[PDB]
This record gives sequence, structure tokens and C-alpha cells, in this order.
Amino acid sequence: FMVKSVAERHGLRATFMPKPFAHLTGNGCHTHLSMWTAAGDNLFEGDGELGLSPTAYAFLGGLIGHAKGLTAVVNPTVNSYKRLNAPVTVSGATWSPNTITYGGNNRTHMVRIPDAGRLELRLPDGAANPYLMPAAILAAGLDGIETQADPGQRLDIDMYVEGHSVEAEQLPLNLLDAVRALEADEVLAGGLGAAAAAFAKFKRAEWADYKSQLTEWERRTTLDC
Amino acid sequence: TDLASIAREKGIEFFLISFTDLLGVQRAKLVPARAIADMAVNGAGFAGFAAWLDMSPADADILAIPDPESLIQLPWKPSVGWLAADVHFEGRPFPKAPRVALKSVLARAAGKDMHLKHGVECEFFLIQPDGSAISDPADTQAKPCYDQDALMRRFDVIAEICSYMVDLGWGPYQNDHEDANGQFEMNWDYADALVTADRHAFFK
Ligand SMILES: Nc1ncnc2c1ncn2[C@@H]1O[C@H](COP(=O)(O)OP(=O)(O)CP(=O)(O)O)[C@@H](O)[C@H]1O
Repeated sequence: FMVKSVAERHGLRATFMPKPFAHLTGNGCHTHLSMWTAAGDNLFEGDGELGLSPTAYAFLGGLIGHAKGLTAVVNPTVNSYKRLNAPVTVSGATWSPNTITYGGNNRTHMVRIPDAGRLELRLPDGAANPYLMPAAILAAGLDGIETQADPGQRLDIDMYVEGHSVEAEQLPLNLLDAVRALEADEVLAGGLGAAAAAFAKFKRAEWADYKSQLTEWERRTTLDC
Repeated sequence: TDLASIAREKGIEFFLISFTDLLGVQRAKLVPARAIADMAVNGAGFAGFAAWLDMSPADADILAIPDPESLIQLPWKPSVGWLAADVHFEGRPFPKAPRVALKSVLARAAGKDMHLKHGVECEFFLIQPDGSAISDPADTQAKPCYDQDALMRRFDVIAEICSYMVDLGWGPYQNDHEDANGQFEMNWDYADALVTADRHAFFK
């Protein structure tokens, strides 16, 4: 609200739209995460790889395990799916996730481990709800901890290039599939309460509204069918 | 070959005595039938420096001697007869002239009983007079090669030229829309290199 209000006072306009321009990088909302005790200890801080604890890796295991449903919430618009799995931009990289994977200090994955004691979820975009996003992330992360989820193998490669020579699950390709996944995810849906089902109803309707829009591209490519 | 008699018989009123310069430019002089006998024997004079021949404005004129066997009555204007010519300078063929240069290499090969024959696939675009865009705004698809619709949209022009080539005896056998939007190609039978070269110059 502040950014939009101030931009407007300067005769400008601000947008947090996920993919406002077709060939340019989109708006991420990269979210840095850690879990603390009331005594003030960072539970993610540890003696495992890259300075992370087993609690950290389990929380990550939950992010990975619930990634498909989590996409519905942190990538909540039709337009969101033009930022994810996007063709390479003019600057040489999209800097957004394509796959359900994690790396070290590596910005080509769904999750990046920037330093000891925290995770960066690179999945969310600028449309992500400031309250629903942390909520769904936490729900997933908690389930990971509770079940001691295995996040699998860290990939120290550029997913944009050296990603075709490896087995990695692809993120949902559109809002419809993301919402389908959220609805099938008992932990997320249950974790978010009645918000999840209501959210799913709205996003389904948005997708349907999107489908009904006739585009110039279809006309150019289909008029002569 | 008696060009003067042919002119009377075929109703040719003007001849284009033509040669190709180093840049492929077609240079021609338009001579009335009354003057053809003179040109056939003596050649047509041109200031060579004015074409891409790498000469000097101080040089004597070149003389383009027409090859009578190259005669083509313009199919779209039969009263004009086109002739390909060898550029001569100072009483002998001029080695800087393309046709002359080709005939020199052909003669060396022929001396060894090796005769070059070739055919050419001369792709071209049909575009607006101002050159800014192709002629058919409806020819837009990503893979337009052999597009039946766009091909037939230019049937009149393509069919006219193909039929000329039939009449000329070149043995045309296929006309295609090629891989670029607005692009086409019309094939005809290979022949002795010199024949194909003259046809190539005329075709364009
Ligand atoms: N022995 C030969 N020597 C030289 N040219 C020959 C030849 N035999 C055929 N040609 C010529 O080569 C040209 C192309 O022939 P052709 O159409 O058969 O080949 P291609 O099918 O690879 C052409 P495209 O891809 O456009 O269909 C024609 O002018 C043809 O006459």
C-alpha cells in the first residue's frame, strides 16, 4: 500500500504483478524462513550440510513434499504461471523456479539455502497473500518436521541449463492444476481451514474467466485452420 | 543466324543487346531492327567504365557482340528481342566480363573432354513495389512452405511465367511456395553451363 501510494504521489504507478511484461523477468516475493524457540534459539541453525539442522531439512522436506499444493497459494493468479516455467528472458535468466528442487546458494531452484540457519523459498510471486503465504508455508513445513520429511538430494547445478539431464518434478503449469493439487492436499487444505476451499473456489472461477477470453494470438494462429 | 531476316519474319522491331557486369547488373542497349545487322557483326558500343567492369573513362568503348543463338523474343512483349553478348575490348574478348570469363573456363574443361552442365534453383520473394513487405499480407503462418492457399493466391503471375518457360523450351516442371512467407521458386531443366547461365540472366 505504501509503495503504491507514494509512487502515485510522484506521478508514477507501482505493480506487484507476477509477469507484467512478456520477455522480462517477473516479480518474485522471495521468502526467507527460520523457526525459533521462545528462548531465542534458531532451530534451523545446525551441524548438517550448509549449516542447517535436521529440523531445517525436515521443514524443507515438507516444502518439497507439498510443493504442488503450495504453488496454488503462493502463485495465486493465472498470470503467476507466466512467471513460473517461463521462456528465457532478454537478461538471460528468469530467476524463477521451474521444478520442485532445492540447491545451496543457488537461485535456479524452488528453494535456495543462502546461508546457515534459514531457507529461501523462491516460489512465491508478488501476488502472494501476505497472510496466506506464510500460513501455507508454515503448514507444509510443520508437516515436514512432524513426519521427518526427506527433501531429497540438493542439486548443485544450474536448473535452467543442466536440468534436462536429471530427474526433477515440474511445478504445476497453470492455476487449474495448482488448485487441483491444493484440493488434493489434506495437510495444506486442513492446515488453512475453511480459507483453502474458499480460495480454491475463487481461483477456479478466475481460471474459467481467463479461458473464455479470446486472444489475438489464437486469432492469428487459428483463423486459417 | 540472320538476325535481320528473323526480325522481319518474327516481327521484331527492337533488340536489347545485353551483357552482365561484375555485379550481375544487366546492361542493355535498345536498337531498332534497321540497325541490327551492323550490331551483330561489329558489336554494340558501350563506355565500359559506366558499368561494373573496372575500366577507365579514358578507355576506348567496349563492343558487346551478341550471341545470335541466345535470341529470346520477350514473351510478354514479342516485338523486342533480347540477346546475351560477349564484351570485347581492343579486338578481343574482355577477361573482366563474366560471360567471357565463364567461356574461358568452359573451354579449358572442354579441352579435357569435360563439359559442365548445371541447373539453378532461383528462389525469389514477391514484395510490394516499395520493398517494405511481402506482396501477400495473408501469408503469415510460421511454416508457410508449400502453402496451397498462398501459392494459388499468386497463380496468375506464377502460371504466366511458367507458361513462358514452356514456350521457350526450358522444360519447366515445378512451381513452389518456398519456406519463407512471400517466397517462391520455379524450376526448369538443366543444360550446358553456358545455356543455363544465359537462361539464368534472362529468368531474373
Ligand atoms: N545430372 C544433372 N546435372 C546437373 N543438374 C541436374 C542434373 N539432373 C537434374 N539436374 C537439375 O537440378 C535442378 C534440380 O533438380 P531436382 O528438382 O530434381 O532436384 P531437388 O528435388 O533436390 C530440387 P527441390 O528441392 O526444389 O525440389 C533442376 O534444374 C534439374 O534439372
